[PDB]
Amino acid sequence: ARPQDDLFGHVNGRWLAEHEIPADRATDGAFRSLFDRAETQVRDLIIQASQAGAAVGTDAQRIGDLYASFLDEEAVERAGVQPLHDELATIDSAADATELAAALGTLQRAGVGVYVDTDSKDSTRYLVHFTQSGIGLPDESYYRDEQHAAVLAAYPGHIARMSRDHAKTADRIVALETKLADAHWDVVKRRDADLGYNLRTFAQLQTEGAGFDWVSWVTALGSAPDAMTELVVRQPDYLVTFASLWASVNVEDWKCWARWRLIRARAPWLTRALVAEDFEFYGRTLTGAQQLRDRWKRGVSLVENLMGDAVGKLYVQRHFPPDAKSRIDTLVDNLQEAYRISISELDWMTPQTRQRALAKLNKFTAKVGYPIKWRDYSKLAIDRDDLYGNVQRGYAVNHDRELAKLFGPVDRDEWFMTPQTVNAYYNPGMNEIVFPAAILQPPFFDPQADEAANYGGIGAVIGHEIGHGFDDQGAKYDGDGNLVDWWTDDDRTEFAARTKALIEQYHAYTPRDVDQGAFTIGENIGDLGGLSIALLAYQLSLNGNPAPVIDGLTGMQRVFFGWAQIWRTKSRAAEAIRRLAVDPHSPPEFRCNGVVRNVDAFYQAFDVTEDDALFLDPQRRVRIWN
Repeated sequence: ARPQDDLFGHVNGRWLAEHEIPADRATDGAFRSLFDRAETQVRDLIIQASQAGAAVGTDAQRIGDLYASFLDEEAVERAGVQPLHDELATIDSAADATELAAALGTLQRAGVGVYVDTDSKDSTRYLVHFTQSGIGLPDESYYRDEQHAAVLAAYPGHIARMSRDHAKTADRIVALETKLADAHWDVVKRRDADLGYNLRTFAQLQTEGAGFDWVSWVTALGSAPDAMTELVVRQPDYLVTFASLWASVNVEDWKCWARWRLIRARAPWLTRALVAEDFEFYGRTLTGAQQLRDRWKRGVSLVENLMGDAVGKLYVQRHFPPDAKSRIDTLVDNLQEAYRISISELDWMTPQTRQRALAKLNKFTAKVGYPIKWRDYSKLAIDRDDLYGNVQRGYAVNHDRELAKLFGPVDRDEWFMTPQTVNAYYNPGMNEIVFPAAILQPPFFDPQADEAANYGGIGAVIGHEIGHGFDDQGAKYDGDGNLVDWWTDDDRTEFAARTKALIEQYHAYTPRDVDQGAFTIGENIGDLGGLSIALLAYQLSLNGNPAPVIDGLTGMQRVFFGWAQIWRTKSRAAEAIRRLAVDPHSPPEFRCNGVVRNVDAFYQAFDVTEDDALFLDPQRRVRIWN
């Protein structure tokens, strides 16, 4: 109706007046439309790779003609057991624990965690992360959820296939996964990954698991044994077991599972007789997804783990002109700065908090803008027609790519987490932030349209990563990663005394027509927290100049328009409105005009009157950052 009242009723429902919704998924919108053009065009690149007549001359062209593997599946059927039987013969030759652990470590290189992260007090401990997980099923819980076992009505039928060896597989194959479905910790603990921190030496990891070689395995995993001596063990309650399984679970008890796991490690694109057999376990019986994936889903569904930072270099070259880099170089130099200067005209902070809130912003960073460094992939060699051992080696250094990044630093522009995702997170330990360019793609960011709308809608969602990067919880962390509220509670209480309305407001609103974790307002502090700076660093980007006053609509009025169109998201929200309390987060549908109320930069911008609906009276507004 009226933009200041509902921009997303003024603009955004018309997509929802017309748009489909997927029968297989039943959700589509902001992120998923960026998964769409992420997925819809990466196919076009390999099509362009295959369209080109690449005969010889580069080591990167049979990579881009690897897709001929998936074409003639009658061809790929003819190999079948023989490449596998080599992979069996690795295992069949592997007699002892050391022979197997060193055997499978190369298979593990061939690609059936880590982040380059120091302690944030030590600037140096860039190591790997080791927890417990081995369940073929979605989580360990399906063992102990004894009532959640009608789901197992035909599970051991569609997996025990590989006269009686299938039966003795069926004796074997149900027997251990229950024991793999035991030692592993609750999911939502991992969705706020908390107790992983045990900064171990690998001298500890050899001491950790009794009965398994944790090192010559790792040399078969291909890391630095001498030159990288430490890790982060997280949850070794299985890892100690696993080695004791490696002690006690015998090789024949391992083997036909390990072969079942090995074929699972190369499941989909192989001899066609057995590819639906795991799908009809997984697709039709574990998920009931009977849509046999069309090929353009399939061939795209593998390349990224095979090659992470490979397409994205020429992807932006084959999609985006050079116009978009100066947009970063002119914008975000101001945003990371002027967020400091937004602290200034806050006229009630504490000086020991204000100057502290200033001083934390000559030091702050951004993994945004053309990556300075890129991982080489042409010199990584992949056949046009071979696929199986072709991508073993293709995966083999995919382990050891990150090995080098144990030695290499965060150079601030290469995207450790992949460019082609739809992700965003601040590091409460390291105080880095991460923005893969799906959020920086259009329609979020047009690289050639007007600036302030392309500035507007994005910058508070950036600033909400800052604003939730600087929540009370973001404040409860330190710049060196220590857990401490520098933001002393006496303002937070007064700011809770200002934001008492924010505790209460969504309770006066209804998720569904009528005929519990709203105690947290977590998604909404930082968007007002981010819009605080969306309309300030612009002026630092102006250096006091006037924003582009075009069509009777200035940059600030256009910064409204940056947000006013860019939330068209459709679904059926019975489960969703029912799903809300698994974590106390908030949705976007209440968010999409919630920040009209307490802000004042919009009212002075748009001249809001003293009685309106999305007007809020100033004694219940909150001049946090305005």
